[PDB]
Amino acid sequence: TNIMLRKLITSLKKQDKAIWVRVAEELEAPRRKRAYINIYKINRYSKANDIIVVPGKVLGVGNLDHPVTVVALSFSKPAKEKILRSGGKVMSLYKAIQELNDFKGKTVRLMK
Amino acid sequence: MHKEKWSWTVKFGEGWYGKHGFRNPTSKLVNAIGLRKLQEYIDKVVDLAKYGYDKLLGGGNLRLPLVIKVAKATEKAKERVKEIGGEIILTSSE
Amino acid sequence: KVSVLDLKGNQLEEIELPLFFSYPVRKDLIRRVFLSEFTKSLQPKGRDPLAGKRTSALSFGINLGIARVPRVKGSGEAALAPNTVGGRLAFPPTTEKRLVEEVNLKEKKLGIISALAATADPNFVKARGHRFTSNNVPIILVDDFENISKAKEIMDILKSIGVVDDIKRVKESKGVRAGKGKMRGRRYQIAKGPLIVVSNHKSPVVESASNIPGVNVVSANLVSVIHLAPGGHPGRLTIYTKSSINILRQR
Amino acid sequence: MISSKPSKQRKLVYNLPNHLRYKLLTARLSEDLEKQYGIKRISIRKGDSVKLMRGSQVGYEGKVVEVDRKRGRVAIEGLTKKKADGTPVYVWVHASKVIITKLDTGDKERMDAIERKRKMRE
Amino acid sequence: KPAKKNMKSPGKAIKFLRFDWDKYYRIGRQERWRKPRGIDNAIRLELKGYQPKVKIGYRTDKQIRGLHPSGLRPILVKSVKDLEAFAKGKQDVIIIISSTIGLRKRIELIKKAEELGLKIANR
RNA sequence: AAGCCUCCCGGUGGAUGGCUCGGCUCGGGCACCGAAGAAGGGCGCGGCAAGCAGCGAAAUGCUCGGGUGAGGCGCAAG
RNA sequence: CCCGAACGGAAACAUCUUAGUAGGGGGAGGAAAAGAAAUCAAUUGAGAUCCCCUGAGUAGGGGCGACCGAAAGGGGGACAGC
RNA sequence: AGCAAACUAAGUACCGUGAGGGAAAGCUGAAAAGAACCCCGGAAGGGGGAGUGCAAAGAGCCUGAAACCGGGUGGUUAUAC
RNA sequence: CCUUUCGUCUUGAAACACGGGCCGGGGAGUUCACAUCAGUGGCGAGCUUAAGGAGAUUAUCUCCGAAGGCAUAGGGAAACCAAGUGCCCGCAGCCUAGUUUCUAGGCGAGGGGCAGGGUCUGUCAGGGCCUGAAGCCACUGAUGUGAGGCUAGAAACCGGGCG
RNA sequence: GGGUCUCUACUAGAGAUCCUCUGGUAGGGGGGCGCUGUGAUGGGGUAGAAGGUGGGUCGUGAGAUCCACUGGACCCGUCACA
Repeated sequence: TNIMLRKLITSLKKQDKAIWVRVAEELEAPRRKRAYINIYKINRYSKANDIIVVPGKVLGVGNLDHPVTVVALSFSKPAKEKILRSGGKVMSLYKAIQELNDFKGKTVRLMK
Repeated sequence: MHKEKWSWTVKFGEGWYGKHGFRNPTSKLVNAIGLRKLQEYIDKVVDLAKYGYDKLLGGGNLRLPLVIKVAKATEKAKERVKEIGGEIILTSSE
Repeated sequence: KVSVLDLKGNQLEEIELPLFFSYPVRKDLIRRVFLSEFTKSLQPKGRDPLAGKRTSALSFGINLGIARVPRVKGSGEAALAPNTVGGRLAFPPTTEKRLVEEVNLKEKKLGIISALAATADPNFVKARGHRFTSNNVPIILVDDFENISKAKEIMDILKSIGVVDDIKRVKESKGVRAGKGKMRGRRYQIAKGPLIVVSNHKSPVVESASNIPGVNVVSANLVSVIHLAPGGHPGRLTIYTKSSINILRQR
Repeated sequence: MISSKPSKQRKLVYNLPNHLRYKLLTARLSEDLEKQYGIKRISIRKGDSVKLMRGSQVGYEGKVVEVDRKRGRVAIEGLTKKKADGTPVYVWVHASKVIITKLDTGDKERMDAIERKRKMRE
Repeated sequence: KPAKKNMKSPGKAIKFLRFDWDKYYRIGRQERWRKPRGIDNAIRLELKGYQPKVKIGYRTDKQIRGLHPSGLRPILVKSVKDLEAFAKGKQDVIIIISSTIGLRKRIELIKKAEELGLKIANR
């Protein structure tokens, strides 16, 4: 129903990396079953300066040790400032397509 | 029921019929907080009696050495606070 | 980035709008908030609770034949039933029906932001119907516009800044509507015109411009979706003052 | 602070009482009359001279010989129509379709009512 | 262009009228179709000698469907401002003037469409 | 000839469409009358007056103040 | 303010519910009634009555079946006392 | 339809010994200009010719459907569903 | 040349089964409350205001009002006690090599299996419930239940009056 | 119905191409037509409207639209809602 979520799904499918096609397929789940992740789980299953791709919303339960770059549909405002305060970065799925390192990124993890 | 819906009762209706036990008129009301949840008030000594908390539970664990004043605590909470370097004072009321 | 105009339409400044006005326009969200505020102004209707039942009609039974059916009839003639003439309604309207649609306060405030951005997009303003020859949208006027007191010299301002073509569009009143609405006081149907947002109520311009056909005046801290997107369609032509932007920046 | 319902507006004008029926008979004065009387409109009585501004007989000027205060119409001398047998009958024209050309100033209570309505000095 | 009568001319069309439209006038005067549902109904059962049921296999070729019999695409015009929005051009549309437009505006509406080269049905 | 089908014209009929000084629901005001005879009813009163409304043997209306300004004798045109 | 049902539901029905309802008799007013603790609750606190949102289908009653059902406390509106 | 009641008298007419029950029914036209006069008829907002009006479904008056009936057009009919 | 009279209950009925002369108009799953699912939207370890108060262009609108509710810890009749981690498989995806063409090899969020932990019970093994961090609110729809409850239909029973 | 692609401020439309499937009651599911009113609108139409009678054309269909006569003042397309 969202105009911008529909235009994002149509451009992810045009991408030629299986990572982005899987994100578009996952964003078409029923809203009641859409994916999300908390900060504590990103911390447990990652290393410093990783790249985490979440096909949903990032929520702020738990704490973060190491700096990471997280790519997600949306961020909770308490969760966004937890990530930046530990030295990390945040991008939207729209900007991650165009980024030059994200053109040919390495050490990328897909999480939920 | 017991006549024609008793096929439902014997399978999905345990406790539908009968009495079991009693209620205590004078049960003590206890407000419990765990170690995992204690890391927020609500965003060095911590006095938990001020916020209406009675017992401290084992939960997960803390991250800093703290002094906690509660009426009661669990055995796991007492030992895990010592490991970080904290200490628990059992004061029933401040 | 927009320019500020004086009462003669000349450019004299250059300011940057808050980041609210760059939000995407979400027609699904604006329709949620408009339909909620619309249903808050509806009154409860209902029928007479006893209409059709003010009788003691009863069934005659069987074996009469001439009492053609087991229907209720009062000494011969039909009464009380939903299929008979002069009987009761089967499901009459009642005052118990729920009319209002709620929205969350946080969801409402996002819908107002989305509508405020649609008035800064020239594509949505031209696609809603409005006619204007100004090259800048929205129009930002100096605060001396607050003190205009005569409806004749409001029209002189709208001509200079290039908005009076929307007044002519409105002034071609869409005459008498169709239906039973005209029987009930709803005789005409008029187009919507430019909207004026001012710093505070009680300013002179609130009353002076209240007669101009199609226009509405509202304070910067009261405005909502019913003003920005009437009918559910975003992009109403809007005029702001310099100090109404600062009041908006704090929401 | 009165009702905007069309049925409530029409029930007033069809049941208007005797002392308020003068409102149905209001007509515009000519430009020369308002020079020397200082008012813009007045109610019509028998004996005034009246000229038509609308209708199939526009421009016709005569004198008022009858009034219908319940409906707000006037009859002008010389503006008639003949029946089947040939006896003429009057053509009734609403008081809002005419402009008053001269008054009958002989009541002495109509005259000070006009003065009370702010004729300039006398 | 030559593919307009290969599907239409030989295949004269069925009317698809409601059951018992010829026995009762209350049913025959509607001249519309209603789906049979009776347990014993004979058009529902598709017996022999009983006027086919409505099915989706009766559609028309998609390349000629909905065209004016002159082979163009019909456009219903209610105002002179609808003429200025002519797509492509006069090569593929036929103009249908609205019935309620009065005689004085029709004179100016037909003149505008003539100079554009458009083709009018009810001229 | 009895006729039969279709359209046209007419009759009979009163659907459809349009209209509305009537209802229906909400808000807001306001809120007791009576032995100094109430509410409710019955009979009367108009030049010709049967009904409704108004009135009570002073009976389609009497007196005194104020407003209004030319017609008036209700529905209802003799 | 007194007197006071049955139909129906319980898949029958009598305790129960329906319901102190429907109804009957008496008495007012522009509002009535209530109203200044022989009250609540719990480590010594609050402070007349009434109405709204709650507490809450909780405590509790019941062929412990169908079903029935508070108060204190919290937030407000008005907030007098003789 | 909306209150049972938009109208020449609604709880009115009318029905019941009574407690009680309980209808139907709106619309000429902008203006009556509501059809003078002549022939027919016992008479009739009756017929015919006129006349009024933007227009006579002109008083049984806005529009005027179907069932039903009468007259006419086009096919056809007394050896056969 | 081909073709039995519509709707219906019913194995079939279906007709010597029932309702059906013609035409017009009317005529039957609706409302509220609670619960549970779904499609979407907002915020998110939180969510949400109710009654109400203030203002205003005065039944719309704006600001305030988290009281309470649901969720966040469970087990037990009760006294009372009180968790959230480590092993193995492994889909998607990522990396490496060959892209010969790819379960070839690593890493593997979500998922599965064994265990662990809290509490009741047993004299041990055991047995019951819980614990691997996602909910609340809104609109719309579906169903259950309660109210007349898709529409029509009893014989009856009771209260007060009238003969 | 499914696989593979294109375009569009997209609760949806418009297309290209390859494979396969086609009776149906109770019943479950997906899309559309029509009626009355409300907020809007590139929007419009009218003394020549709505309605009526007969007839053309479009659509599998519910339906849409036009022509001639009748009629004498109101009525429709699109988006959303009830």
